[PDB]
Amino acid sequence: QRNVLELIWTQDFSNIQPSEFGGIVLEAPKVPKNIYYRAILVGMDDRNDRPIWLYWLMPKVKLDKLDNQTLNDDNVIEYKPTLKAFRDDVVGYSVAQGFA
Amino acid sequence: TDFYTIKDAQADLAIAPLNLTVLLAPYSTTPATTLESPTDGSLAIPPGYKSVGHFEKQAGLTLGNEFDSKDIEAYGEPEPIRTIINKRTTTFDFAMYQNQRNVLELIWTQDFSNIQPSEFGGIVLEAPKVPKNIYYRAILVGMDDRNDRPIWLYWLMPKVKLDKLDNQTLNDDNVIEYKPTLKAFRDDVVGYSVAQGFAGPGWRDLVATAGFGEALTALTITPGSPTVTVATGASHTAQLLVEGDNGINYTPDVVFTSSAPDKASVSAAGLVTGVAAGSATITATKGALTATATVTVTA
Amino acid sequence: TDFYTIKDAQADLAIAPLNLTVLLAPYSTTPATTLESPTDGSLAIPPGYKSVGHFEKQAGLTLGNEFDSKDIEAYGEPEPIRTIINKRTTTFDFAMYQN
Amino acid sequence: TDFYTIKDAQADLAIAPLNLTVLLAPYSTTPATTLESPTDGSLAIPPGYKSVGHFEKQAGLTLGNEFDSKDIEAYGEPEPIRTIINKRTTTFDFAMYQNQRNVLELIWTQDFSNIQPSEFGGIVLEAPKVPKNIYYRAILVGMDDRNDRPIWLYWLMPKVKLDKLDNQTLNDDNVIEYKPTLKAFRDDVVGYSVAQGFAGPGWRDLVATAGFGEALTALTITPGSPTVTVATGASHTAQLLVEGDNGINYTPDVVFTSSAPDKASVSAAGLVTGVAAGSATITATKGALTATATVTVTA
Amino acid sequence: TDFYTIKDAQADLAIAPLNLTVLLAPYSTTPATTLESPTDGSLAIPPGYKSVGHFEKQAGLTLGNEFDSKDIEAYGEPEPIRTIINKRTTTFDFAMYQNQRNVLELIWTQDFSNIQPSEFGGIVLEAPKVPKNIYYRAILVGMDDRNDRPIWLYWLMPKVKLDKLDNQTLNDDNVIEYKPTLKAFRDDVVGYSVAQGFAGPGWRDLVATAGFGEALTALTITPGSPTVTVATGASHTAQLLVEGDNGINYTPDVVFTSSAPDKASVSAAGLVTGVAAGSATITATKGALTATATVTVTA
Repeated sequence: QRNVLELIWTQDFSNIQPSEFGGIVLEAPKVPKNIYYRAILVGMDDRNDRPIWLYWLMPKVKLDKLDNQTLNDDNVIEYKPTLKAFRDDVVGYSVAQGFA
Repeated sequence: TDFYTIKDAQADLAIAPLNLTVLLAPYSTTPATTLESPTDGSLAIPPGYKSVGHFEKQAGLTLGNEFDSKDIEAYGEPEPIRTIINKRTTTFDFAMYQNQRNVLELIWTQDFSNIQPSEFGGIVLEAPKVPKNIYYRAILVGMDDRNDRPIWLYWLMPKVKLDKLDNQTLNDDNVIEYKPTLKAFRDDVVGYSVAQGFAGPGWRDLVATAGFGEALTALTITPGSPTVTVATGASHTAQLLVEGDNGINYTPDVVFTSSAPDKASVSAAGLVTGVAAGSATITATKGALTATATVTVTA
Repeated sequence: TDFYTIKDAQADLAIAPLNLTVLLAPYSTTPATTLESPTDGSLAIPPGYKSVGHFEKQAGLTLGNEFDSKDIEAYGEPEPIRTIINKRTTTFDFAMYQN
Repeated sequence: TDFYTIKDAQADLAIAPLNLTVLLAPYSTTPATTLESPTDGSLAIPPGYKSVGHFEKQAGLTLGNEFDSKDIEAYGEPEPIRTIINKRTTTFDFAMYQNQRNVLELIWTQDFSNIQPSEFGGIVLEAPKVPKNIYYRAILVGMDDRNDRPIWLYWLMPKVKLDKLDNQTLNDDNVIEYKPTLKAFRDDVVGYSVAQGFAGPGWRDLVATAGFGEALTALTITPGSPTVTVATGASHTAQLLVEGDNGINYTPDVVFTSSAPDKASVSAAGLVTGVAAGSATITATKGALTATATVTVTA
Repeated sequence: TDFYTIKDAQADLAIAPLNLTVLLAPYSTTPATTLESPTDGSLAIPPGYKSVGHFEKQAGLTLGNEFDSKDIEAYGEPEPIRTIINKRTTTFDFAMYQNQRNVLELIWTQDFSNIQPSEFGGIVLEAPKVPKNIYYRAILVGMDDRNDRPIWLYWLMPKVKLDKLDNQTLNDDNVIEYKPTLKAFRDDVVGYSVAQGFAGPGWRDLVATAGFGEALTALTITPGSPTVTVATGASHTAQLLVEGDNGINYTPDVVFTSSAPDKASVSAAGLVTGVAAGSATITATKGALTATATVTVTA
């Protein structure tokens, strides 16, 4: 999907218009773009129908590195990014852990 | 909101490159801007691109992305405030099986167009005295065929060069394979080093879910009052186009029907042929959406 | 043409080794190209081949053929694009009685 | 609706291969698309397919199907989000009795067409230095004759190769048996590896019950109203053809009767002969269904 | 309290699937939530579910359940502190006999609805190039007829896929048998993979003993005091419906009797008819329990 591909390519693809039959082409930028995102990593543990939601809030995340992709005729294509957290001045922290 | 709704995961967006192929072209060949045929959205390879044939299955094709990064840290901060990606190197490697001329030229960094076979067909390929820096244009196109609606996902690299070559071992039970690594450079004419693209009826189905453009909600049709002729001639047939609100032609996806086949007989592709004078209704439906057109037929 | 004619079965082509013998020769013996006497077509064993005598009936003589092969698999092909058969190993065993 | 009606079991759809036949052809033979003769629906084997003869009874013929697949597993999902099946490997094994050229060629992976018998008929077959990859075309046709109506059920494998060979045990009270396993591969020209087919008058009876096509409801005479001549010639006789609504020719199944045999005498096969000038009604009746056709006989 | 009372065994709760049938539907069919008809409690199969016919008696139908779980082990604790069970894989296998369309489609993993019989009825089922992931809806329903009061015991699997195929041996004294294994997957819409259900008059007798709901203690006639008319019309007859404290409709089980048949004649099903004006007492008695209701018949 578009947000995954935007993260992978460090490019904004909001202006990408599909062709007459749906095809799209996502060129990589001439210079990689330093784009920051906000990340919510939320996990659910279902115990006795009383779930526990444990989450990590990272207000500022950037693509630090991207793992090599191997194309195998028996596996789907996976994109494996590593995202580094930075301290956000507005919220005052880089990573927070919470429960609900 | 429940966890499944928040996740909103789609399995259809997972694309498996069931059949992949690599096409190389000389640097003089005009680069491929897209692999989608303008007339019908089929797979269209530009002339000059030639496939490298079969390659190893277990090795697969590996795409490597390498980031050079620099940490910017401030005097009043303990952690680095920013990071800068100075460059992003793209490479891809695979193990070709066939011993054809373009494969051998890539392996030996030599142009073997002037190599003339001997009287009995034997050829001799000499490695150049100094290795030659040759650039090619690469197309890595893979097909995932699902429900007879294939998705063609491809990588276009307008400028690739042989970076390294893996050691080859001869075994009396294995064919000889050549395993090159090709590094992608930025082409000035096209302005990019690597591009990724999607095409096919499956991708036409999945664009809205993927989030490119806008979701298909209105099924508009070509001008709905076409005049057709019963007698054979220029105006004995008329072609109809079915478009969505997002500027995507859905004619192959929709189903063409005629309420009055006597007046205008409609084909699957969307061609109405005048058979008897009067008026006919042509309906193209897709899921809940539909489009209608009133065709006039004249003797 | 009916099913019987299509099958064209011929029981006379089924051969039962009612009697059997194994003849062993030293490696210096000239190998037997054929067991057919050129003079009259009768059974002719070359000199140097000596029978091992009786062997067990219930055990019989068992022949076994094994293949070792490697399949060259290419991307996108469910079936191998080439099969390299290195050899076909043949063995046979029996239970000799005589000392 | 009771349990018996819900089950709706039909023992007539259970088919027992009372007789079986294995026909092998060289890879250069044109593959068999179908075993049904276009002229009359009888069993027709294409030229080049030669039967292997008798095979062992107790072992029978064993068919084996294996699926290889990889499951893509996503986080939090107990079941795979996508199963990628690569191929369906099909094999069949049987124990041949006859020491024929084709059987010996199959078991020794060698062409013995150049082998010449000696002055007294003796032959010597040598195993090749390296076993050869020889492909064949296989037909596995079985007959189940019920009430003088046969059902031929067959498997067509356009490309079969010797996979493994079972041990041969020589016993002073048994014949030589060759037990090969044959693996089926995909033939690109015909586009399949295995095809299962049915044919025969019994299958013609059982098609609608089996659920292919549509149930027979009425019989229509395609010639309609033919004209014959009392004088001998091309127009002396006419051949009738009857077809159901489902598109099946029921000429062998129907019974041809003539109301006026003096004018147009009808035969069992459906030939009307111009005995005398006039008009005759041929009434072909199959079960409850029937069809009437008028035949005009002129001098 | 002795050992026999403590055991409290009830052989009547042992149900034997004396007959059994497997019904398969395409994945587009609406899944069966239950097999009990709301109108009268009889066996009701939703449309689209087609039975596969006979299958081998000796093989039977085998149901297999497997658990995958991970144990979290803490220092000093011999037993896991938490067992995480990922899923419960359910499979079922059986050896079907009939050579019908849905059976063949299941075994070959291909839709054969487009297959047209030839001129003489012959069909050829070409195997797909790549096996397809085709899901079905399965109902495994068996009947135990016990003193003309049957118990229907069924398994509902809204999503079943072919998992493996057993070897297929052809013997000149046996019919063709297809032995597939079908694995059940969770269906999101219905929210389950396997559901076991019971129904029938015998199960209605056995519910309270089995321990679902509450034991029946008294019978209550819901219509209470109805009014019918001597004249023919809508009010000529009335239908009575008796329930219990547990909420079970015992109308088929009870016996309808009228103290005054001259006024309101009662039938076995529970229909009172206005024969003559007056009052009649309908006394429905089941075992020891009984319920009396007055019916007023007006002119």
